[PDB]
Amino acid sequence: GRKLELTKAEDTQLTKRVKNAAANVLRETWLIYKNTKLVKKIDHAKVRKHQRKFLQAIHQLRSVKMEQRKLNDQANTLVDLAKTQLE
Amino acid sequence: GRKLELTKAEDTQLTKRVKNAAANVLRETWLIYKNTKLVKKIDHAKVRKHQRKFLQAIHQLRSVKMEQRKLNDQANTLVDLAKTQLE
Amino acid sequence: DQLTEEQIAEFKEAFSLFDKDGDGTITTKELGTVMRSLGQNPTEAELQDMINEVDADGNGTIDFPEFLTMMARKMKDTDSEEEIREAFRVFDKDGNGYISAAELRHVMTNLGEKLTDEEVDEMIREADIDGDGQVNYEEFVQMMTA
Amino acid sequence: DQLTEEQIAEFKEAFSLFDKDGDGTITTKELGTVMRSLGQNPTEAELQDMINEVDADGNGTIDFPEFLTMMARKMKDTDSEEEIREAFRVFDKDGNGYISAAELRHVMTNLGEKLTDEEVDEMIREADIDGDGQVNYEEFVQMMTA
Ligand SMILES: NC(=O)Nc1ccccc1
Ligand SMILES: NC(=O)Nc1ccccc1
Ligand SMILES: [Ca+2]
Ligand SMILES: [Ca+2]
Ligand SMILES: [Ca+2]
Ligand SMILES: [Ca+2]
Repeated sequence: GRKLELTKAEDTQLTKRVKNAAANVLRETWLIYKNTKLVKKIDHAKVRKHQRKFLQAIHQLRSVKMEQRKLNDQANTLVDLAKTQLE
Repeated sequence: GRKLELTKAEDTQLTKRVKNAAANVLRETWLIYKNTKLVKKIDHAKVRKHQRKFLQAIHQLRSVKMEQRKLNDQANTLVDLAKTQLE
Repeated sequence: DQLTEEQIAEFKEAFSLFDKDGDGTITTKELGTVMRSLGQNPTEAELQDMINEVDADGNGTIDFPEFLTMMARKMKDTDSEEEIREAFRVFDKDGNGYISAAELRHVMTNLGEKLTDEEVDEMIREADIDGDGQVNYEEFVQMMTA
Repeated sequence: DQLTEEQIAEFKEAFSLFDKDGDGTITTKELGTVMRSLGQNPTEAELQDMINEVDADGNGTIDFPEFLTMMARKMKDTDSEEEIREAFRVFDKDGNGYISAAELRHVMTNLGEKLTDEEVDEMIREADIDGDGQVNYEEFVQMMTA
């Protein structure tokens, strides 16, 4: 039987969070790059601003990714439970 | 400056969940092993029972681990924000 | 993604673990009750996401055919040796790969659902391979998952 | 875990991002407001865990010295190249390593906070290295993180 083995691992709400956050990672990556490498004169208030927006977007995508891992393991809990009936 | 770099990664409530769930992983690992390898006559209702308890405990530890990763990234969001003032 | 006959029947039994009122349909409410009985605490949105993922026709609940179809997708399993080792590591106070027979008995008779002192006797007899009163839990877990 | 003088001063500025009422103390309520302004949604228990981790004296709030001490522990950074590449990959519809200049403009002028069509002009000028109207986003991200 299956003994100690378990299901092997690896929405619209999350999907909107991903597209907006990812677009913002692109936005702030670009604006930080521009403001640190393509200017004669670095404006640090500008860099700080886009650094804050960059970290918020990166951490938003991390949050979605973590929630998907969580959802995936919740589903796998249910599949594992169902598989006990295979014994 | 820091440009596009971010903080590098990697409770009592969680701690109790961990010790109880881990003890139960040990418990059901043992009882499944016993009932599948150290018996003359396998009792499948017994194996099914301990398989259900085993998957619940394993998935409880996964849940704690995921929450700790989440907490860690929430803290890292705050540290990242604080580091914008280094610019 | 192809299931045998015996498995289709076994999974009908499985459906009743979820369909708590037996009305032929699993709802978010029933999945909440089940998940909580398994010591998890999904949010309403997470319950809804778990129904919606396999809710083929969008009527808000999962039928047996939606449930069966889905299982076919996820039949692959993998060994749990490393996860089990990590559970033992929780009790490895000194981080040295060992848990004493005394500490193991203490854990098993006090934490979680617990074992009887007689059941612990049997566990330690198997776990303490060298008869030195110490459990190399990496080796023990390898024995049990072999 | 050792901080310079300029950094101690910069982190006093940082403390005010959190201490929203300026009363010298950061509470779970203030961390909730801040985290939500960053588009996250920590639970009450998570907010409490974040205070408690660095709450040296156990009075329930974080002071500047508790805050400063803590930062010293977490000064190490790491490059974000792969995470940034993965953000671009969200828009790689065909999974082929490319996003067209047209699709990039469409994304950047409609999703998130957005860029002006003029700002997008500048971005694409840099991104479309080969002048072929296509962005190899792995290469572009490597350029920006170099
Ligand atoms: N996503 C998912 O696996 N949902 C589920 C699993 C078992 C029963 C009912 C629903
Ligand atoms: N755990 C943690 O990092 N908490 C925190 C961070 C910044 C400000 C206030 C609290
Ligand atoms: Ca029902
Ligand atoms: Ca349905
Ligand atoms: Ca305050
Ligand atoms: Ca304190």
